[PDB]
Amino acid sequence: FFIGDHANMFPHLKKKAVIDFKSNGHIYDNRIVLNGIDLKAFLDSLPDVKIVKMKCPDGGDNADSSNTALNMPVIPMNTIAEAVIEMINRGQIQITINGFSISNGLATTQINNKAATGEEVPRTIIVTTRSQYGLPEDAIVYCNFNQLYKIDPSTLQMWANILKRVPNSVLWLLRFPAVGEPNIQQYAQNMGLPQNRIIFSPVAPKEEHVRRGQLADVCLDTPLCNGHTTGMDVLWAGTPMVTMPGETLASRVAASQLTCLGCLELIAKNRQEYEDIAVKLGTDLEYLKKVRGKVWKQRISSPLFNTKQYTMELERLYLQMWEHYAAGNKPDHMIKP
Amino acid sequence: KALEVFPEFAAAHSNLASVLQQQGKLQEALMHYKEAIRISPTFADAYSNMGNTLKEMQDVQGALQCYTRAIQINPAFADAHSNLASIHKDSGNIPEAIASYRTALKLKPDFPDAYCNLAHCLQIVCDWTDYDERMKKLVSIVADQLEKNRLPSVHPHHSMLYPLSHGFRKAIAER
Amino acid sequence: RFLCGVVEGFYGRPWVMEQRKELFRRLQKWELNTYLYAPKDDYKHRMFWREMYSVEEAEQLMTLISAAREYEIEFIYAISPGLDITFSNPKEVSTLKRKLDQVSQFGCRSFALLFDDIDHNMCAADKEVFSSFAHAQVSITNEIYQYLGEPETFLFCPTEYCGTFCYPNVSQSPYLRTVGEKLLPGIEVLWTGPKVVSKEIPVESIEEVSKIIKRAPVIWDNIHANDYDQKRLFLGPYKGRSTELIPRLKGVLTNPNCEFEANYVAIHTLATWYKSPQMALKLALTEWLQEFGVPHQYSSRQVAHSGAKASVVDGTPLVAAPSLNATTVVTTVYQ
Ligand SMILES: O=c1ccn([C@@H]2O[C@H](COP(=O)(O)OP(=O)(O)O)[C@@H](O)[C@H]2O)c(=O)[nH]1
Repeated sequence: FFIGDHANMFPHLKKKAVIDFKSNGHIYDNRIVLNGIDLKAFLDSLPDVKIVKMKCPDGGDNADSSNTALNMPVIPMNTIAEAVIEMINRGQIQITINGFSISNGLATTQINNKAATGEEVPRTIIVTTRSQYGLPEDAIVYCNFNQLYKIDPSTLQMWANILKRVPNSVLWLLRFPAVGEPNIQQYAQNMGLPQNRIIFSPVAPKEEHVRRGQLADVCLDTPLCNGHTTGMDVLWAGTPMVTMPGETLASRVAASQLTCLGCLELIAKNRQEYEDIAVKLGTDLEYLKKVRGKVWKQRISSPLFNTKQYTMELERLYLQMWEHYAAGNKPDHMIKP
Repeated sequence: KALEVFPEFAAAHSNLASVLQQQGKLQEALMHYKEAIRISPTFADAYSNMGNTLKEMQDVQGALQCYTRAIQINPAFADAHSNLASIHKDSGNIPEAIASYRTALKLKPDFPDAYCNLAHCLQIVCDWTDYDERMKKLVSIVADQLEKNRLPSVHPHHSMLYPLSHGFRKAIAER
Repeated sequence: RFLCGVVEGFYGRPWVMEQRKELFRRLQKWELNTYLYAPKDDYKHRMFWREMYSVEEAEQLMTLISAAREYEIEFIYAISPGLDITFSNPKEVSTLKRKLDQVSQFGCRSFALLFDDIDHNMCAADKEVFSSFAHAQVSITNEIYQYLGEPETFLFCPTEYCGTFCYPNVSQSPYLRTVGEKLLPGIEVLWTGPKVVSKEIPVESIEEVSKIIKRAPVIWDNIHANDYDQKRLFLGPYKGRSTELIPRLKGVLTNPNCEFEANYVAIHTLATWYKSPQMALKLALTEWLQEFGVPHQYSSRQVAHSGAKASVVDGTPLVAAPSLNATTVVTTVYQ
C-alpha cells in the first residue's frame, strides 16, 4: 500500500558514475560518485571513458546489450579529475567543464534552494564524496537515517553485536534530534565502543538527505518502528536495507518494500539471524556487489516506484468498494480483488 | 443566572469559560476568562485555562507567557509547568521541556499524563535510564486509565512505540 | 532619533567582549541606534534590583558603557522593580534612585522600569492609598523621570503590553488609560502588538493604542525573541509594519536568537528598508551569503516530520459561602 514517489521528482538518481578512485583500479563505488540527469551527456565530454558492465548473475545473457543504467562509467583520472577532487576537499561550490556544470552536493542548495528541498530537480551534474561527511574512505559503513527516538537498548545491543563482530565498520547516525547524540554515545561506550566506531552527520534537505545514502554500503533498520519514508528513500538511492518485521504495522512496513523488491534474504525472522544477515553482507565483500547491482537494476523495474500500476490498481479497488457497497453489501474483509 | 445575579463572581466565569471551551466556541470563552482575570488578579487557574484555549485554537506562545504568569503566581501549581513544557516540546526545545516535566512530576509524585509525556520526550533523546521500569509503570498507568476507562494518558501515536497490548492500543484509539 | 536596536533581555550571562563587540560593530557600522541590557539571566538582580553591584560587575559595566562609547550606540540600562517593591516606602524609592545614580555616573543616561511579569498582590494599605497598580506605578515613574532631570531617553515596560493583557480590549483598558494620562512624553512606553506574536497587520490598532497612550508607541520587537519563542523566525523578509507606521512608532527593540547573524541581517534589512519587502529578501539572500555564520544549508533542525501533538490539563473549581461575622453588644435595651 506504500507508493513509490521518488521515481518522478528525483530522476537524476536514475544513473550512476564514479571517477577513477585513488585506490589502484579497484571499484569501491560509494566513496566519490557522479549523478545527474545530464551525466549521460557528460559521457562524450570524458577525454577518456571507461565502461564495465555491472555483472549481475546473468551468465553473459540479458546484459551484453547497452544497459547504460546497468553498468559502470568510470573515468580514468585526469588533471581535471584532481581539480574536482580538491574541489570537494576545499569546497568551491560549482564550476563548468566543457559546458557541463559540475557541482558539489554538500552546497547544492546555493545553486537553488527551490531545487535543494526537492521541489525542483538538481539541475546539473552532481558529484558527492565520502570524506565531505568525514567518512572512512576504505571501511565498511552501515547506515541509518530515521529519527533517533525509534531506537531502544535492545536494538542498540543488536547493532553493537554486529559492530563488534565486524570491527572494520562505522555506523551512520544523525543528530536528529541533535541533543540525543551524546546521550546515546554514553550508552555506546558504556557497553564498550570507542567514540570512533559511530559517525553521526547533520540534518540536510531531502535531496542531499537521500543522495548521501548512496555513499553508505548497507542500511541498518529499526525493528522497533521501521522507517516508513526513510527506508524508501534509502531504496530509491539503491542502497539496500535489512529488517526484522515485528508485530505492529510499522514493524511490518519495512518488509513490504523489500517484498516488492522481490528478495526475501533481507527480511529477518529472528534477532540472531538478523545479526547473521547483516554480518554476512558486511563480511562477504562480494555479496554487496550482487545485492546493490540487482537493486540498482530492477529498482526501476520494481512495481513500487512506478505510479502507473499503483494508480490503476487503486482505482480498481475504488471500483470494488463502490460495486460492493452500492449494491447494499455490508463492509467486509475485501480480499484478493 | 449566577452572573446576572452576581456580576462579579469569578469562579462562575471560570466554569462558564470552561464549558464554552467544551462548546468549541472560543471568542466568548476567551472573553469570559479575561473578565474573570480582571475581577480576580491572582486567579492563576484562569491563566492556565485561558492559555489552554489560546493555544487550542492556534498557538500564540502568549499562551506560554500566560503559563509562566500562572507559574510565578504560585509555583506549586504543577499543571502550569506541564503545559509550558508541552508548549516547549511543541516548539521542539526538548531538553528544558523535559526539565519542566521532571519538575512538575516531582512536585506532585503521581501525575500520569505528564509522566507519560516526559517518557516520550526522554525516549526522544534516548535516555534509557530506568528503561524497563518506565515501560512497566507506563503500562500500569495506561491500564489503570483503561479500566477506569476515560481518557488515556499516552497519545495514540506514541502508544505503539511501547509494549502495550493490541487490545490496549485498540481501546486507546476507541477512546 | 528613531530608536532601533537590540536587547540583551534574553538568556545569557554577560558574555565575552568579542561577541558583544561584534554585536556593537554591527550596530554602529549598520545604523543600529539602540541597545539594552535586561537579560532573563540577570543572575539575581532582576528581582534584587535592590542589590548593589560589586566593583567587579560594576567594572564589567564600565566595559559595557565603554563599548557603547567607542561604538557610540546609546546603551540603556533597565531593571524590573514591580516584583519586590512597595509604593508607600520612599526609602525604597531612594534605593532605586541610588542604584540609578550608581549606574548613571557609570555613564548610563537612559532607563526603563520593567513592570511586566510582576506580582499582582499589593499591600492592602497601598490598595486604598493608591487606587490601582497603574496609578502608583506611574506616580513613581514620573517621580524617577523628574529625579533624573527629565532624561531625554527613558524607556518603559508596562504591566500590560499585548493583546492578551489589554483587558479586555485596548479601547476599554482603564490601566492603559491611566498610563497615558499620568505619563509625560519624556517616558517612552513599550508595547508588543495586538498579538504577542506581533504580526503587525492593524495600523488602526496602532492608532488606537497611540491615542489611548497619547504618544507613538515603541515596539518591543519580540517576534524573533525567545522571550516567548526562539524558533519562531521570519523565513521570508522581515515584516511587522508598513511605511505609514514610521511616524506612528518611536522605536523597534528586537531580541535576537541563536542564528545570530540571521538576526543581524533581519534587523539591518529593517534598518535600511526603514529609510520593498522583497529587496530585504534580496538582502536576506545577499546577507545570508555574506553571513556564512550558521548556514546549515538552510536546513537546521525543525525539519518537517510526522509529529504528534501535545496534551494539556485543566479542572473545575467549587465555591463556598461565608457566614455571619458581626460581634456587637448592648447593655440596657428594655425600659
Ligand atoms: O535529515 C533528515 C531527516 C529526515 N528527513 C525527512 O524526514 C522524514 C522522516 O521523518 P518521519 O518520522 O516523519 O517519517 P518516517 O521516518 O516515519 O517515515 C522523511 O520525509 C525524510 O525525508 C529528511 O529529509 N532529512
